[PDB]
Amino acid sequence: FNESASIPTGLTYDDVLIIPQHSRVTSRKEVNTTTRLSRNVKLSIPIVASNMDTVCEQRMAVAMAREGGIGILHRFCSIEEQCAMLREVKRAQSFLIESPRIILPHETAREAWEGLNWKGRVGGVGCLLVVNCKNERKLLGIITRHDLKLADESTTVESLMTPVDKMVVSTNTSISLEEVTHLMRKGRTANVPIVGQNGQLLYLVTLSDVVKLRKNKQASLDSRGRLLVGAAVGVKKDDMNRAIRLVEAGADVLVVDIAHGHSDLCINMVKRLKGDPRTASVDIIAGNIASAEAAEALIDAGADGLKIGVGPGSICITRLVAGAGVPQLSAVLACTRVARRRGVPCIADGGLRTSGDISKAIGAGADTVMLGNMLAGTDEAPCKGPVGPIVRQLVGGLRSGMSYSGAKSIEEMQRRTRFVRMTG
Amino acid sequence: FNESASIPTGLTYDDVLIIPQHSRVTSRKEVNTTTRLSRNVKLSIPIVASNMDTVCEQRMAVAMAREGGIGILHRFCSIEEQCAMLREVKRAQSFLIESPRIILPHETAREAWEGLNWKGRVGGVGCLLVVNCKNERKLLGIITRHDLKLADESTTVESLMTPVDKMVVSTNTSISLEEVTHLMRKGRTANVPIVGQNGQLLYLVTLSDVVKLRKNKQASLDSRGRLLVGAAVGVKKDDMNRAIRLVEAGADVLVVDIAHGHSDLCINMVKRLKGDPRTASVDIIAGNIASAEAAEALIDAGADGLKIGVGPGSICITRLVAGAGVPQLSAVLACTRVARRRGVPCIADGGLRTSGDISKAIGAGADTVMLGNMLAGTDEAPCKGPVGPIVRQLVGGLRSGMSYSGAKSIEEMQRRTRFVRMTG
Amino acid sequence: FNESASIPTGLTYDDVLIIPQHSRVTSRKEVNTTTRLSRNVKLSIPIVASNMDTVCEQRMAVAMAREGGIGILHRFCSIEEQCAMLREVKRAQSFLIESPRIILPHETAREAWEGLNWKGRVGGVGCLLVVNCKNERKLLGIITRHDLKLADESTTVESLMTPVDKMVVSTNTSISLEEVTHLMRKGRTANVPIVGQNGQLLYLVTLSDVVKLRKNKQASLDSRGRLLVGAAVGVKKDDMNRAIRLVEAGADVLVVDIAHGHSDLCINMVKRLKGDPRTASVDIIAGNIASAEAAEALIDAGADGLKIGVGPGSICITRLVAGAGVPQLSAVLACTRVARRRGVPCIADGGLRTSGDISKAIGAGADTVMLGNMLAGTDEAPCKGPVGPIVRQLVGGLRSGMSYSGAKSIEEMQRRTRFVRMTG
Amino acid sequence: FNESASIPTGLTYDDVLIIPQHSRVTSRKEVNTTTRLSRNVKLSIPIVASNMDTVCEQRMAVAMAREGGIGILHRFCSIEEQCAMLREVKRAQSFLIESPRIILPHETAREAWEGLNWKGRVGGVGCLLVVNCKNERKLLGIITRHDLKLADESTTVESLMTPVDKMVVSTNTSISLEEVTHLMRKGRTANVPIVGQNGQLLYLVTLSDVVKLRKNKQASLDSRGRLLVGAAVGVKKDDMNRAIRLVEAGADVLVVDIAHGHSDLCINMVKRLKGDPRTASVDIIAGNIASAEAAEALIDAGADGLKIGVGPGSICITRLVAGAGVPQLSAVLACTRVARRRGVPCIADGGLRTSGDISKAIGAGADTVMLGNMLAGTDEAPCKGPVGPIVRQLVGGLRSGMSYSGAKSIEEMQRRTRFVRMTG
Repeated sequence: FNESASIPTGLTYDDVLIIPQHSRVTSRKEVNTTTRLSRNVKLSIPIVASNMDTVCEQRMAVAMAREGGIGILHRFCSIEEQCAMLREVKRAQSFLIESPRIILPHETAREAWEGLNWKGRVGGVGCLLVVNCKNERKLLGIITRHDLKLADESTTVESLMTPVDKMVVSTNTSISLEEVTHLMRKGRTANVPIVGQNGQLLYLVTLSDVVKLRKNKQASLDSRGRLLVGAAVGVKKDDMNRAIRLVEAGADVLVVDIAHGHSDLCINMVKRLKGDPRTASVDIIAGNIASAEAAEALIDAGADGLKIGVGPGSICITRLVAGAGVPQLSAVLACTRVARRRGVPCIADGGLRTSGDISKAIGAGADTVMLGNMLAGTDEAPCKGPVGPIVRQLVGGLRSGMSYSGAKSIEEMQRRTRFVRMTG
Repeated sequence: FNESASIPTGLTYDDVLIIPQHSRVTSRKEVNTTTRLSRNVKLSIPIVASNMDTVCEQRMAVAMAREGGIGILHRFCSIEEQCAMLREVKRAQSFLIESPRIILPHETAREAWEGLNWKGRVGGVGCLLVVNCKNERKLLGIITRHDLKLADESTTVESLMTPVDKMVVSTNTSISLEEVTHLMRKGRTANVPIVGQNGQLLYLVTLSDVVKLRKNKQASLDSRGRLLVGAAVGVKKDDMNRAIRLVEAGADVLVVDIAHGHSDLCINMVKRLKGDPRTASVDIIAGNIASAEAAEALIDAGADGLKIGVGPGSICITRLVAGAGVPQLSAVLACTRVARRRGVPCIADGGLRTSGDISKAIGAGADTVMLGNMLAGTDEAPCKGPVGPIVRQLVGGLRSGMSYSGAKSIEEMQRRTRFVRMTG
Repeated sequence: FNESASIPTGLTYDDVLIIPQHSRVTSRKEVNTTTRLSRNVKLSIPIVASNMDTVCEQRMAVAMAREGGIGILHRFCSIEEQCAMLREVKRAQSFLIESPRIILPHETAREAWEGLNWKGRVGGVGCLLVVNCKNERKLLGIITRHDLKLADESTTVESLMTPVDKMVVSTNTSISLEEVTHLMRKGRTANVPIVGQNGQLLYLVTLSDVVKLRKNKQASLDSRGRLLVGAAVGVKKDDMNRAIRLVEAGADVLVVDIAHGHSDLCINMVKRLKGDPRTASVDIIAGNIASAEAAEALIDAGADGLKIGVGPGSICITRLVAGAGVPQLSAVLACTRVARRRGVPCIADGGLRTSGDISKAIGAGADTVMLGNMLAGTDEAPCKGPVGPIVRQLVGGLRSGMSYSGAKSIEEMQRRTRFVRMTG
Repeated sequence: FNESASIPTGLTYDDVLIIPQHSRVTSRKEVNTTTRLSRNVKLSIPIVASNMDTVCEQRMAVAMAREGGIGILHRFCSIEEQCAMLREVKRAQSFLIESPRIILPHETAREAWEGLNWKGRVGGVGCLLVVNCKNERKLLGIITRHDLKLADESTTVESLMTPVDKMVVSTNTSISLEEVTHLMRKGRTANVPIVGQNGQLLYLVTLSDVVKLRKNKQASLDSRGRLLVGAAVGVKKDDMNRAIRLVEAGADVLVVDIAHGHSDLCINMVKRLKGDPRTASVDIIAGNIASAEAAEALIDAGADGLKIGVGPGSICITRLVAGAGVPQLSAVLACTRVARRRGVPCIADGGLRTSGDISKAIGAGADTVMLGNMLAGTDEAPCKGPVGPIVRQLVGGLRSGMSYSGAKSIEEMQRRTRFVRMTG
């Protein structure tokens, strides 16, 4: 029986509890949860919506970013479809709206309503800019839902619009948030177009965006004020074309995601994505892995972040079909030991059932957790309600776990936490 | 065994089916469902929300009226509370808003937000009129949520408001719906105050109301454009004071509602309510009753409508505690026979589980049905969702039942329907 | 199929509802529920606890009487046992206590406690009278629990008792309730012994009894102030001896109770009980029966009350084993028609599941209902709680049913009620 | 309560049993079940598969016909789709195959396999005829699956086919079943093409069809040897175009099927279908109806068969939503009384749960039953197994019911059956 006695033992979240430490924390608000998703992407909260076709599409990715997390768009769809979700997420908010929706003065109120309910943004857009033609885009005026509420379906846009000479316009393509705020206050307006030397429409700044930029300072934003979003790719020859079109559609990170990340296909994919200027301009996250040697390999291939989890859940296809997997706490412990020394953030992916588990994942070295089941069947997933409050409570649980380790930040949580193992 | 053989048999909804008749109906939209609630109150759809503390308070009464039905506010609360719900329902929409919410120019943006979220209307109000003082109410300007979105909590209302000289005002206290519509179109504004000879604020007309008055032509409205609502009273000495305060708060009908309406207390209450000018200005509905002689008595007492149903449900307190009741179809058949001859509408109250039952209730002579259980636990009741779509489907079922009797109107449904009795 | 078509149909309680009548009742308290149990026994409420070994022994019989009803002691026990329960019920309260518990001055505090917890009364007795000897019973003093609370188990009763010269005594063997009340008020005492010309103890009047006689004016009392109780006998040769010992133990009525009362054994038993002076001094109730001819026979045999019900419940031994029975409403209708004309009260026995059923039983002509299941498993039955509140709610239901028939009394309920028959 | 007492009572199948009659039947096989579907369509067994999108498409319609019944193709699909199912059913078997599948000699074995698995027939076709070109169709040879079993995907059809000079051919376009049988026996062949004066392919006769025509003499066949099938239409303007395309695709009857057949829309549709030569060449069946007057109306409109059943099932949309319907036994009794006198067959549609119910339907006057639920979830419906054995047992039950009425035929079953009504 010696061969059996020498098999090591792996621990999942349910095997351990965080041991209560000395805590100097004197206020719940002193606990900071900002963290890294990959070498070059910070997040206010360490929550990632899983790239599952039951969890993360446009609406989920928008909500996560607004909470200060991020979502990874899944790849079980056509390249065109996956880029379309991406474009919509990027369209959700901005500072300078590139290519704002326009309409022509001799179109009807019916066509205006259709323009305002554009499918390029969930919920449509708040106004249409009336310009002379699609070629030149000389700004003549503006039309909102308010301008249509008493019109007959056939009335001209020109009859109804606010003319440009009664609008507040700017030619400052570098206008600051304080500047356009002042413009909106002085002019009592809610839309400021940016036009060029000859009155041609270049951008739109909306009061709706200015308000978001002043309030939810937690949102995950790219440099243009748009919501952060990531997207997954496979490793097949065609996934490279998918990656390129995703980066061009606006992806902020790429996630190489196959069930068995400690494979030559996965490493070579990482090398490929990093070695092409069309894709090396965003961080490359790779997985899934469960061992230190795997973590070594992917890091050495160039990965900017690792996704941890092979057969993490107690009943999952990987365990029942192939018989493979690693209990997730051991896997997070083994992988982050290697990755910490290399400065590579780790996503703990799978097997998390409660906010208490998130605290253990971080305590065991992860920088973010990825959530599938806990977020499926929320409103924004493709019954549980809206995902925002679930996420906020999860972060609340984590903060509470952090205080039990006496940690005021994610690094401290990783350095300070001590586990104790249960049985029955 | 002869004494048992001579007991008559009563039928409930589940004993019968509507027999399919010859139908000339060539379109679902040819079926008209307008009906009478009482001698002087018409309704577009024959649905009444029951005066139960689990069903009908402000939100339910508002929704029913908007669907074209009505709700009866229950009396299991203080007179002040019941009038407060009434006032709020009346505040939900109007044509001329009497006593519109005001604010003073040296108040703060924080006080403006509080004014805009007034508890006198569910959802607050859409604007505040800035006037010189509460005494004189000289109109200086207007302030909306839009005007506050970039203000600091301590900024003056005067700094933020649209001044009156930039507003559209009217002195026409008799302005028509077409008139103020034109004012709103020409001026691109969404609020038109009505002021007096010296600029004192008298009324407010809002674009929000004008739009409702043009669209949902089905709503149950009093002469001022407000939503129709009724309220219940008991028969005790104090219920007369309740009735008077309810009429003065705006009730459109009073419902005398006790479990045993064929009683001297109930008749005398009806005589009392009709014999006092403070209450005889609205229709008096009375119940509950289940026999022809009872219907006779209440009509003779002066009732403008009868509410039918004593022990209507298969398992209800009345049957289990007292052992009394009448199967509801027989009760509707007996009572409406008497009432039809007298021109007195009948509410079939209780025992309705499906839209099919509503069709039988009407088929058996009722002019309206009252719904408790089917409407409890909707959003607007104090999980099923919003009540609007449930009501719309119920009316859909009724229209379908009407077509099976080949009826294009409620009268025809009552005159044409024939029943067949089931068993096992 | 003609032979089947001619079988008559019988109705149980669940086939009918009381039809709501015109009610002049202007207050719940105007409804009087007093009724007759037998020709010579009135009751404040028409509730009888069934003579079942799971329902009615001493504690149940006491509670029913205190509520204003009565219990029938069951006969499934030895004559000695059944008389013992009877004696205890009679011992529960009185005006003049015959043979009050005594003790001798040289007995110990331990023996006093044992005397005070006499098993002849549930709860023991409130005091012991200290007399000179069992033969003469010359009153020397009184001892209560209060007098023992600081005594050692071996202290003499004489050391602890209140001596007679400090007591309030009376020689008035005909003392009235107002008289002894005055004695108790002037003397601040709670026990007044009645002694004879030579100081020999004859009776005891206790403040506890005086208080009951002033408060619960609803209790069912015999002429001596004791609780009313009845007892059941069979029809075998030995049941005559049981009847005689029961009457002598204090029974106020005898109930001849066999499953098939329309039998020669039952009639002859009634003739026997009525024809013997040892038993003809209390009313003779007989049953069980379900037909008019049976009611005729027993009345003609001399019965002072009939107990109605043969196979009354839907699942009972009589129906499943023998296949016999009558639906209980028909049985009550048939039997009381005969009995009303003869002035013989009827107990509706069995098949009652709710207070609504009690109202139907009375409505169908019964003068009392007998309850088994509804009272079993109450505290006073040999989990539901105490029987008092269950009984009070049952009477409440009946009063409510009475108001639906517009009846202010039991006779009116019987004369006025009208039924309607249900189906599905 | 008089108005309730006068409502008539309707019976469903579960209210009655067939009364056993004197039976002279001396063998199960003496019971003949042939019947009429409509004035001009006979069936060997009275079973019709309901025109429900869960029951009857191509496979169901084929199986029913082979059992000797018929299926009605449902209309919840596009005209093109409904005709496509029709064409396939007609393609299932034939005597002379019109337009048999061909192939050209220089096509490949791969293209032959694709031809043999044509989607125009469930299961494909048994051979391809090799002809010179699509224009002329000069027969050069024949190719079957057997001819391909050792070929490489690129081998020429010409290399593999049996050449025409080794085939058995006929020029007899009127060849009888005995004639072509003899040809197949003498020539040991399984396919006999019919060619014209110049060797052009006109028809194909297959051994597979000859065998079916000799064995299952019960099948429902049109004059060409194809399986009988019917199709449903609505009453909207476009259903006339659907009817015309269905007749042209080969429909043997049309079924006008709306929930409320006693309507002007339905009558006018019947008049329309009968008054157009494009549709008056097949029988017009109409429904659904439940009254004698309705039966009168449709017959008078010209209907060749009535479909009986409005709200036939205990829990169906019609009863729960509209509250309408007729217990199905009464409805069959009322309608067939009228229709018998006019020679118009009746389909009892709905509410049948067991083969015993089928016997009652026939006993009550129906000529056929329509089955939905009992046939859904069989293999041939779009788990219960194959529909053939279920149908055969149903017919077995009916034959047994027929023997209990002592009937040797459907007419006798209708004339002889007597019902008895149950209760609990």
